[PDB]
Amino acid sequence: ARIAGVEIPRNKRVDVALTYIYGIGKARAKEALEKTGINPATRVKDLTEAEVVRLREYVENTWKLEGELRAEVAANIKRLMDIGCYRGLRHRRGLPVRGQRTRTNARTRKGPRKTVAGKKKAPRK
Amino acid sequence: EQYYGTGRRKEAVARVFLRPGNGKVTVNGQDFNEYFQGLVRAVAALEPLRAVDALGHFDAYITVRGGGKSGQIDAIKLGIARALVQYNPDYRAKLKPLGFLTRDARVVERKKYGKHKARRAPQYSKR
Amino acid sequence: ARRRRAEVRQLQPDLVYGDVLVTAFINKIMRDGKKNLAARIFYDACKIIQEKTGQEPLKVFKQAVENVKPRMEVRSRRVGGANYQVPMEVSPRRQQSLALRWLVQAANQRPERRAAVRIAHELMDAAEGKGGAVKKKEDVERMAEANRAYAHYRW
Amino acid sequence: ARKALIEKAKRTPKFKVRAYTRCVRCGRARSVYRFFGLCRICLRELAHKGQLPGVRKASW
Amino acid sequence: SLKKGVFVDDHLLEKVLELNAKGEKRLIKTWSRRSTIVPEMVGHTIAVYNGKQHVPVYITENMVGHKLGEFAPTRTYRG
Amino acid sequence: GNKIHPIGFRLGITRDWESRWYAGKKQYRHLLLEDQRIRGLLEKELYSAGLARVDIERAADNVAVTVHVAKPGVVIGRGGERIRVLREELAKLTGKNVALNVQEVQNPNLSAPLVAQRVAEQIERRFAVRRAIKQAVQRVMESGAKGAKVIVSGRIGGAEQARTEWAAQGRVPLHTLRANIDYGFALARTTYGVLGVKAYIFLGEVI
Amino acid sequence: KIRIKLRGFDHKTLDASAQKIVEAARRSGAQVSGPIPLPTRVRRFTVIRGPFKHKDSREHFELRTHNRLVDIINPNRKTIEQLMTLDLPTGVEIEIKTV
RNA sequence: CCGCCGUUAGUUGCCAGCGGUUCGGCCGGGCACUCUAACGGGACUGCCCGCGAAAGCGGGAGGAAGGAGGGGACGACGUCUGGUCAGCAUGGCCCUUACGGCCUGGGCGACACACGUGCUACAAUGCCCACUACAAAGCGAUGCCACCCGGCAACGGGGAGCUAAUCGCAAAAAGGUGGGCCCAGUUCGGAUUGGGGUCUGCAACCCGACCCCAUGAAGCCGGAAUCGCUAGUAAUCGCGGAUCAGCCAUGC
RNA sequence: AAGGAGGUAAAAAUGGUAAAAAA
Repeated sequence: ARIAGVEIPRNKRVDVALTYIYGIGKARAKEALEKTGINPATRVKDLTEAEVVRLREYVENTWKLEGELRAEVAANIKRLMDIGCYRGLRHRRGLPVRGQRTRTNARTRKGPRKTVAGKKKAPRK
Repeated sequence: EQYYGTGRRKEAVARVFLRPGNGKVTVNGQDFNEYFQGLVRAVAALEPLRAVDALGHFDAYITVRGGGKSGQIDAIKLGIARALVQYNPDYRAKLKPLGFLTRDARVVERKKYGKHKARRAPQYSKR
Repeated sequence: ARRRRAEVRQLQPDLVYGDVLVTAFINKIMRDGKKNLAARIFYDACKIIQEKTGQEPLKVFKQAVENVKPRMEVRSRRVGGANYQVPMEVSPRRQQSLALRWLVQAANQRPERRAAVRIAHELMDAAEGKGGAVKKKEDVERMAEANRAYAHYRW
Repeated sequence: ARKALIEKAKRTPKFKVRAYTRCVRCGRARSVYRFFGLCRICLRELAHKGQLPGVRKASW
Repeated sequence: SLKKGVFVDDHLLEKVLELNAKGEKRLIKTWSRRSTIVPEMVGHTIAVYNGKQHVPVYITENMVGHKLGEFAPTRTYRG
Repeated sequence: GNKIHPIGFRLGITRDWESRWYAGKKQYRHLLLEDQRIRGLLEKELYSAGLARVDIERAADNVAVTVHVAKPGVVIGRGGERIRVLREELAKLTGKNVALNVQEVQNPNLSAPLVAQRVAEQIERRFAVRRAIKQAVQRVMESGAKGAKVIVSGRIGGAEQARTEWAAQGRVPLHTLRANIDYGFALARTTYGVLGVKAYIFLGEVI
Repeated sequence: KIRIKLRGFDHKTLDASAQKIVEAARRSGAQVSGPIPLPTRVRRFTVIRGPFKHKDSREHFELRTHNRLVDIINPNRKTIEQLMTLDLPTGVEIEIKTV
């Protein structure tokens, strides 16, 4: 069922199938499920290929997916390195783009953690 | 003519009216079997009328509000129990050894300041 | 507590059949504050038992009770710079407590389809004797036997 | 400071969002119950002296 | 941020219309790093005020609808 | 050591506010303000003869300039001229309506605040604390109560180590409610700092 | 048809109002709606111990306004006359509304 | 303060009694019943059975209520040369066209770790969608906003009532009735991020929040050791408030 | 099993920290 970028979901609700695709959250799933026709509840495996092909026609036409999407974001990332806008400044650093915290919490937009030696403290007893 | 039960538990007023009949029992408008569907403790509150087998011969008008559904159920326990302990005080002396006289004491205590859920103390460090 | 001898306190005179142990087991089935659907689930299981077999639900229940009885459970003795790991004749209250709870978690331990299903199928094999809580029963019996040296080291 | 603080609040500058409470009988901007115009301890002291009306040593 | 409209210093626009009126010497030096780099600033040297010095930044276009001082790090040492 | 305000402990039925009027949610705060500034300006420029109750009755612009003092005659004026100016300073700084009150209670050693005030007066002018203060407690009990406890914190005679003295006589049940314990705290202040003069006075039960 | 709402601070004179009031209205007139108690209005304030950084360990304090109600049926001269002026709420005020 | 009962009381309530009902306690009226809030009554080992030299002890009874009935505010004499003059006072000390005031912005939100304490998760008692009912409390007049409409939404236009037990926040959620998912990093989990709006406010980059689409990481229940809790308590689930334009509130 | 007494066995991983002084 390689509709999208080598995307084959197989036997399940057509909506979950669609959901498994980049560029397609459940919203876009039911969106194509009201625009192309095809019934959500009915299983994607037992489909009929006419409705299928017109479906894949509506899908990639009106909107696009992973190939451009992420890459495009990496071009707006080229811009995030254009001068080093603080967004892309921090993106270059390897840290979150929001000016949130970085004292303690940073386990996603950075790696896990990379140990030092504590450097100890000031009297606490 | 009427058999009134003043019913209450954990703040939930079961205003109980009784007349004789068969099984027409309306809990605040709606039939019993919808106003408390799913709860197993529903039929449990049907213990007082069932402990005297005069369960049937009653057409009750039961206005029940406030508090909580299950608490409503227990409230109707106290209500039923109060309505019949009235109009034939024989059942009174024999129903106390079943407890169907005591109202309640199990009430959600004030959430205490300092601690979380009225008693749940906040975690301890020291180290 | 040190001043008292506490209490067990009578539980709930089973909301249906008419016996404490039923709503006791349901009590330990319960999802912390959600007795409702736990009791439900349990009775789904029970009626399914009654649609699978021809033996009474309360009967097979008592058979679970008996099939997992820790006649002698293992605790520990008093001796300062050590602890003698020592078994002892249990109280039927504690026996039953431990027991029914073990049945609970033996049902829980089965990676099955549904709650009522787990509880049910467990109750089947466990009342039979080919079960987890049963195995741990006979096992703790082995502990009280392999420690029959600690038969007069019981506190 | 502190002195020219009460001024800033007593004088009320330009835009709406530069304002901040003030314990007029103690002198603080934060945690001031804007019903008494009092901080927590200003409120407490007047409450205890027997100098706060309507109110009471709550004990529910 | 701004929803219907957009933020930028008015002294800015008014100064845009002068520096454009001649196309004069460089150096726009805002003591205000807030103000958005709104479309009509072309691509001139921006000596925005830090809190320290006047951080100068050659604006292009990949930044237009997004604040001026948004481009100075100010906070020194990183990771 | 604490001791939650026996005064604010008596709030129930053993003490009514030093201010009894109606206050609406809106104009409430402002009433508290106006009144507080009033009270305060009384306190100092109407210190003179020592007073306890600073009561106020109000409603719609009516103001009960109400005070319980230890002396009236030398705070009313040599010709009723002290009432004049003061009452009018009020009506000036409170452009509304004023009506004085110099209610006097015949006993000084009775009622704590002003005995605390006089005790603090003694040491403010450098007297020996422990002696004069203990015998002051004994003045209060010369009047006849069931308890009087005048503790005094702060720098005694200097010497840095500012402790607290222990002076008391008679039973003192401030755990009890129906007991009516008058309590007064006088602010002692030496050239070498600040001292605290607390005075407890026990009335009795069934009141 | 006369709706007099009581806004007081202390239930003492507030109910002491209520009583004498309803008398002298039954006096100079006729039927008086007995003093009906609106739920006493309370405000909540939850302060702490000391000025020093303590968060926990606290004391809470409550504002206690009281609200009541008195009505009658007839606007006789004498009723109005007496009960319009002969007041003494040194710490209570009310609201006259009609229906 | 909270459970039983009592007297008064009536725009919340009520047909409990009858009348009518655009069949709404809406239209008459009552106060018993819900209730709201002041003055009470009620429980003392007071009684019955047994024991203990007594205290006290077991059992049982009338009871809404048993032997301290559930919670609060109450916290001594006093220890700690504990803390806070950055709430406040107050001794001393220093500065004094500056270690003082205003303004602007930057900052206290930083990032190589460590730790406290929390939240939501890792799931089939579960997660999604639809449907029908019960909260106590506090809050609310340039506030509360019902309501119709605009927009996928945020939120906005027009526009009722209310200084309120009378109008509104308000949508409780757990429940339960009906279908999906079918042991997969899964329709689990929302972290990261980009793409757009709105609202706040002079103004939101560092630095707000809300909303729409997409990316959907880590995370498959956590060793050394350690928290809390004896009964409407544990857990679970929801809600109001204070400070607030807004809000970093998973805080209290 | 009361006390008190008379002889036999028990029981501390480790601890440095001062000082004119205040009444």
